[PDB]
Amino acid sequence: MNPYERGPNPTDALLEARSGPFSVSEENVSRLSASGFGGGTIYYPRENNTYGAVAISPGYTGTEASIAWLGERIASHGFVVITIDTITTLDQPDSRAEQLNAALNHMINRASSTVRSRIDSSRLAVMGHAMGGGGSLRLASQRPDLKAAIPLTPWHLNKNWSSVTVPTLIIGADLDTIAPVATSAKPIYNSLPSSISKAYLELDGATHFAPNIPNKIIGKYSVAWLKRFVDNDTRYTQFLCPGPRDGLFGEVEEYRSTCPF
Repeated sequence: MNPYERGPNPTDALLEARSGPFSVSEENVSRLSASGFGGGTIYYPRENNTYGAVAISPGYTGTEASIAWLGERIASHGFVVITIDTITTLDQPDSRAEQLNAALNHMINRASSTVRSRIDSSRLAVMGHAMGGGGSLRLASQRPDLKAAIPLTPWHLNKNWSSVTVPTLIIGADLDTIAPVATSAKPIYNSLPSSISKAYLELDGATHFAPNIPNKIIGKYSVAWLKRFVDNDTRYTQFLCPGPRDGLFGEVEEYRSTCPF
């Protein structure tokens, strides 16, 4: 009934594991094979199907290494993910939004036949850490044809993103001092239209750099979000709605959404 559904029926354990159910391979993208971004790496399911595609930017001073685990982990759940370097490491969010776009177009039009044939180019999503997350918001603002956006501990000069209609999961870190949620993640989140699918997830005991190491909360709810909105996969709705618990036994500091989806 839903032709975009991929992989087995999800469970907490399956979404929390270090790798998802899809066996993945890599395609190196060097700086000078890449037009409009700094190169990177494509992770793609070996299983010959079509999948949605994700571009992931790092933040200020950061490299591909800072986000690599997340691209691989997400690809292992049924997506073609590019994890990029930026033209320079000090690039600002709007240029990073352009690079996420250049990275999406590389995967669709420029990569090998192996990668291009595995992409449903109509079902695309962007993610970014920090300034990379502001990049995600800007491109989402400019490309309402995108299916999902996941800004991680995001920063942008502008926090008013009421122009975004792309389903957005804002992830914050409670101990973040580089992009405090008081001044960034939360103002950003509340700006997004109450009429779109959106969620706000704040990690507990998390610094700005929590997204830069394997984190099973980030991995779980990123995959759940991309599944629901890139694949329209309603098997994943129950993970987002009502969504993660706070408190002593729960897995998060705070969670808000526009559930039900």
